[PDB]
Amino acid sequence: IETVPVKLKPGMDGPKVKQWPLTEEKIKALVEICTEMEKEGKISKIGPENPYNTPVFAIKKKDSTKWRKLVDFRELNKRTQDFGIPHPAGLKKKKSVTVLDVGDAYFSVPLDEDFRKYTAFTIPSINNETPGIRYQYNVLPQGWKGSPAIFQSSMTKILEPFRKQNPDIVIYQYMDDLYVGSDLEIGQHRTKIEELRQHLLRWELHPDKWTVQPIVLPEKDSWTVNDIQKLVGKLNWASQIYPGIKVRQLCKLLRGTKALTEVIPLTEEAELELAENREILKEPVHGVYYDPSKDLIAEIQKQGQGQWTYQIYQEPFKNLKTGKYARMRGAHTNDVKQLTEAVQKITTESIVIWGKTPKFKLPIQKETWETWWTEYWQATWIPEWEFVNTPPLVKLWYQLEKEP
Amino acid sequence: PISPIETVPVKLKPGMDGPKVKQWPLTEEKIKALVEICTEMEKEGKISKIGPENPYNTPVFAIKKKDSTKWRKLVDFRELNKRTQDFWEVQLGIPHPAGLKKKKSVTVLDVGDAYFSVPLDEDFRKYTAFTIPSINIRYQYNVLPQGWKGSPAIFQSSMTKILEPFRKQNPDIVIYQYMDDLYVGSDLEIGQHRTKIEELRQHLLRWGLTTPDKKHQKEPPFLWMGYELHPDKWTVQPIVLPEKDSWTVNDIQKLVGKLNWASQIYPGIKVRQLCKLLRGTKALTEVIPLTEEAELELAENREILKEPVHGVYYDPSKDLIAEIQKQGQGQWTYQIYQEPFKNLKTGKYARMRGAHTNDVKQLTEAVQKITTESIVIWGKTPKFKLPIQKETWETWWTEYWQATWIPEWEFVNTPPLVKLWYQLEKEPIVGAETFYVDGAANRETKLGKAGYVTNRGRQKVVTLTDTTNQKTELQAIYLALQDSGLEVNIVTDSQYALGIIQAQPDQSESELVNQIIEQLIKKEKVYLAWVPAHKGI
Ligand SMILES: CC(C)=CCOc1cc(NC(=S)c2ccoc2C)ccc1Cl
Repeated sequence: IETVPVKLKPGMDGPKVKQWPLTEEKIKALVEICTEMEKEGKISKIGPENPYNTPVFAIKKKDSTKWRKLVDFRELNKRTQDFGIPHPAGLKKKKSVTVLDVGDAYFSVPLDEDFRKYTAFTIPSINNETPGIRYQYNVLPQGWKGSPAIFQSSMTKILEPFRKQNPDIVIYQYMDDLYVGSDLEIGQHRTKIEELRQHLLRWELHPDKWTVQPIVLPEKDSWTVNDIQKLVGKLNWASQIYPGIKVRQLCKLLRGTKALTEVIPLTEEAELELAENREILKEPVHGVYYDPSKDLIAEIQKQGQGQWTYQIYQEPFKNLKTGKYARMRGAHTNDVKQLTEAVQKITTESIVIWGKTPKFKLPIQKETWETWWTEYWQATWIPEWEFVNTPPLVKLWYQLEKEP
Repeated sequence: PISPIETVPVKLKPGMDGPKVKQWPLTEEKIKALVEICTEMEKEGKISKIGPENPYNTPVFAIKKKDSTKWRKLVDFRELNKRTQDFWEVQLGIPHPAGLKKKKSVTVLDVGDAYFSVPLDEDFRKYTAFTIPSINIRYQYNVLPQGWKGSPAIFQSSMTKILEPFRKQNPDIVIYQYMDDLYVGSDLEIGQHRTKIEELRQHLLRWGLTTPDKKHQKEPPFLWMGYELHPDKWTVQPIVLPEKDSWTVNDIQKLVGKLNWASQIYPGIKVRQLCKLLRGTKALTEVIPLTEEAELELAENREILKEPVHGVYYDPSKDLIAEIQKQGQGQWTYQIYQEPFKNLKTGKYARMRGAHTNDVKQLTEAVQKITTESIVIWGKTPKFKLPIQKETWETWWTEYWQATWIPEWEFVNTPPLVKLWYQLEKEPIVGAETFYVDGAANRETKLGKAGYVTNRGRQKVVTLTDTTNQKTELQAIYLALQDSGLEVNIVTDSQYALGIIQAQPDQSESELVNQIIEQLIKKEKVYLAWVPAHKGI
C-alpha cells in the first residue's frame, strides 16, 4: 500500500543500543521466528553499512508454550515523532475488562523505506563464534509507537460495527493491546469477547475494585516506650502527607530516660491526639488531581514475606493511588519474579486508568534486574525504570496499610 | 586478483567532504620505489590513475620491510577515516576458549590480501585519491584500501555471504573468521577433512580469493590471546617473570599488571607487598629497594607460575557446574567445570568494600557476574555450589530491603562458609540496659560532643576535635556499644544509623563504622531503635 512518511524528531539520530546476551534456548527461538518472517517478507537481512541497532528477545506468555519475539523500541519510540488518540475515563469504572493482543495487524502494513534503516536489530551468537544476524523491518513493527498510530484508521473501521451494536462496551487501544470492558456479567462478557475475537479474525480485570487503602494505626491495651517511639516516628514522618497530624502529647510521655520495655499509661490528652490522628488517616489527602502533561511515577518497596507496596504519584506525597501486592503462587523463592509481575500489574492499571505507563523506581540493583527481567516478562510494552535505595521510613509507613 | 561481489554502499558522514592534505617531499629512492610498486597494483587493476577532476589527496609513504632491504608502501588514511560513516560492530566479542568444543582437526586458511580482492563502492573511490610526487602521478583505490575504516566491516559481511552456501552444503563443518584468518574445524576423518578444505579453498578461489595450499597452511597449536589452543585441550602458556636486580616504578607496575592477569588462572598469586613499593613514587623511572617481604612474595609467585595449566573444552551434552570460594573479605574464586577437576574456566574478583556491604550481598554479586559471563559463553547458566547454608540465605534475603536472587544452587561444605556476622533484635530486650545516645558537632569548627545516658543511671560524654556531625552520632553509638554489656538497647535519632538497621553491613569504607561493626559482632543481643530529632524524646 502507499506508505505514510515517518520521521525522527528533528536533530535526533537512530538508536544504537547494543544487544544483551541471550540464552541458547531463545537464540534458537528467534532464528526460527526470523527466517519465517523473512520468507514472508516482513523483515530483511542488512549489511554493516547500517549502524543502528535495537535489542531483541523472546518471551512466552502464561497459557502459551510457543515463543514470541519482543523488541525493545523504547529508545526509538522516544526519538520517533509524535502525531486524535483517546482515553475513556469510564473504562476505569467497568465491572470487568479483557486485554487483547492485536499486534499481528501491523505486519500487513508497509513501513516507509527511509525509516526502515532505524529498525535494525541483531540476533547474537553463543561465544561470538558467528557474526550477528542483522535484520530490519519492512512492515509496521510490534511494540513501536508509530504502528498503532498509522494503523488507527483501519482499526476504527474494523471495530465500528461491534461498537455501534454494543455502545455498552468500552474498547481502548494501547499499542499491541486492546482493552475491552463491560458491566455485563461474566457470561455475556466472555461470550461477547469471543464474538469480538471472531469479528477481528474475519478480517480478567475488574477496574475500580482497586480501592486505595487507608493507613491503620496499631491498638494495644498497654503501650510501652518502644511502642510509642515507633508510633511517633511513623506519625512525624506521615505529617508530610497530612499536616493535621500532631505528635506532641505523645512525645510528652516520651520525656525521660525510661527502659524501652517500660509500660506507659496514656494521658487523656494523648488519647485524644491519637484518636484525632486516626480520623485524619481514615481517608486519602485532598487536593490530588492528575495532570496529563506530567510523567507518572511508581515506587515499589519490598516488604518481605512476599509482600510489596507501591505508590503512583506525580509529585512526592501527592499520591494518585497506592496499593499492596502479594506474590503470585510459583515465585516462592525469587524476588525478580515477583517484582516483574508487580511491575506488569502496576503498569496495566496505569494504562486502564490514565492510558500512560509509569516511570518506575525499582528496589533492585541494575545488574540483577538486567540479567533476569526478560525471563519473566509477559507484556508487549516495556515501561521506563530507574534503580533506587528504599528509604527505611517510607517502607514502615505503607506497611501499615489496611487489609481485608 | 579482484572478485565479482556486490559492493557495499559507503558514504561520508552527513555534511563532510573528502580529504585534502599535503603530500610529503620524498627521496628519489622513496619515490623510485613508490613508482615501481604503484605501477604493480596499477597493472593488477587494484588502483587506477586519476586526473585534476579530483581535489582529494591522502599522504603516501614508503617504508622498507624489516631492516632496509626491499621497499614497501603505506597510505595515511587518518583524515579520510575521520570523514567516513560509522559501520556496525567490527567484532562484538571474541570467543573464549572455555566456550569452544573439541574437533578432530582444525586448519586455518590465511586469506591474507583478500582486502584487495573485494571491490570498493565505485562512487566512494574518489575519496581515496593519493599522489606520488616528483623530486621537482595521481592514483585512487578501486578495491578495499588497507587502513581504511570501512574495510574490515565490508570484508567480513562479504565473507559471510560467500560462505553461506558452503556452510549450508556442509553443516558438519565449523568455520570462524577473525580478521583475515579463517579457522575451520571438524570431526571427520583426516582424509575427508583435507578434501573438504580443498573444496572450500576452491569455492573461495571461485571468487578470486586466493588462499595458501597445504604446504603453506598453519596448524595447531593455536596461540589465542593468552591460551594455547589444541584440538582436544587448551593450555595456558607459563608466564615468565624477569629476575631483575634493579627495579623501577614502571617495571613494578607492568609486573603487577601481568600478575593480576595471572591470578584469574592461578589463584594464590598475591601482589600486596609488591603494590606497596609504589607508595609515594616520584617518577616512573625511579628505582625502588625491593623489601624482603616483596622478595619472598615475588619468589613464591614464580613457583606457582612454574606449573602450567591446561583444561578441557565445552561438552554440550553435559551440565555446567560453578563453584565459588571466599579467599578473604571481598575476594572470591570460582571455577566452572562439567566433570570434577576438569576445568573449563576459573577466575576471581576483588570487591572494594564501597559504602557498606555484607558477605552474602557480595556472594550474590559474584553469582550474578558469573551467571552473565556464562550466558555469553555457553548460552546457559551454571548450577551453583555455594559455601553458604540454605538456612542462612533464607534468613537474609527474605528480610533484606532490596530485591535479590540466586539461581538454582546447592550448599557445599567447603570452609570458610559465609555467614551472618550479627543480627539485630526485632524488639527491645527485656532486662537489658537502655542507652539513649546522641551526638552533635559544630559543622564549621568541627568540634563536637558524643554521649549517652542509661535507664540504669549510667552516663558519659566526650569532646571531639576535628569531627563531623555524622561522625559524632556514630561515635555516640560506638561508646554505647563499648560501655554496654552483652545485651544492649540503643535508641538514636541518627538518620544514618537507620541505614545499619536496614542493611546490617559487616564491612564499610569508614573505619569508624567498622569499629561499630566489630563491637556489634561481639554483642550477644543488640536492639537498635530510631526516634525523630529535636522532639520530646
Ligand atoms: C577461536 C579459535 C581460534 C578456534 C580455532 O581453534 C580451535 C577451535 C576448536 N573448536 C571449535 S568449536 C572451532 C574450530 C573452528 O571454529 C570453531 C568455533 C577446537 C580447537 C581449536 Cl585449536
